[PDB]
Amino acid sequence: YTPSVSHRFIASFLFNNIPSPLDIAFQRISGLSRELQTTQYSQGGENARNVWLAEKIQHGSLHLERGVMTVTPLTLMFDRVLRGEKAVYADVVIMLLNENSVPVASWTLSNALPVRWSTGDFDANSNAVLVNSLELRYQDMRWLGVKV
Amino acid sequence: AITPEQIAVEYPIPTYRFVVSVGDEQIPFNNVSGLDVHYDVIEYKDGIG
Repeated sequence: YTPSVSHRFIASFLFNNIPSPLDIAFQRISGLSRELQTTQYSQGGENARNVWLAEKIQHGSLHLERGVMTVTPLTLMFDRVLRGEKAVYADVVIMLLNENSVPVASWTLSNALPVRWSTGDFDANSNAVLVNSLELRYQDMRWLGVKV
Repeated sequence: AITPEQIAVEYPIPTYRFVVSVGDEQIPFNNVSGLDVHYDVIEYKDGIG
């Protein structure tokens, strides 16, 4: 029942089934969520119970943060999409690592689409690292591993 | 045997004899303190340690 910490993790991006070795270190990755959308229905003479009807499944978004660094294949893909060129997809694998760098839990995302790139403010009074914020929207999520 | 010129070269200096110049004028003072330099530290951590 021993719990797992949340400060050791790794993410890998695959472009055309080719992993990017320079895009594995990130300052923060947002949690992944799935929701089953439902609507509540009420019968005629049923005034004491509730009925919930299932519908399609909604996936969340993937947010990452990273400092300013040398141009990498992930950066080039994001720039191309946000420059008005043809949209392209990417596959992401998020892994939670243990003390031996073995992924105890892993999540795979299919057809992730870059949709937002943002950067921090230029503050003359600050003591901080300039941080890029990226967000992607994917089609499907699937988890693998011995823990979850 | 230690010669006075050796002391002026190798020995440390005491604090009680000093002269202070304020602007283009010199004023005798009794105590001067606070001449320190400080810096902040910027840290960055990532997922792979």
